[PDB]
Amino acid sequence: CKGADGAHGVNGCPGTAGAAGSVGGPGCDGGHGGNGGNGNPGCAGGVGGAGGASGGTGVGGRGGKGGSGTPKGADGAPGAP
Repeated sequence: CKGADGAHGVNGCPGTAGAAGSVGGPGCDGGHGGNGGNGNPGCAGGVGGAGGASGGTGVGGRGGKGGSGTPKGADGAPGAP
């Protein structure tokens, strides 16, 4: 079982940030961060959301992928395993 993944960011000018993944409830893995939005031409990409922490399973969430753009968004950092 796993916490909810974060919503992706919106494509736009700029692409917006992906949301952080939710913490894993007791006995659950961390949720994955949302991918960042992609920037329209000339616009920055959104950062990926961070991953959520594990609820004692040793499995944290993945970070989201950054959005493409000028400049691109960074990936989110993973959650605590």
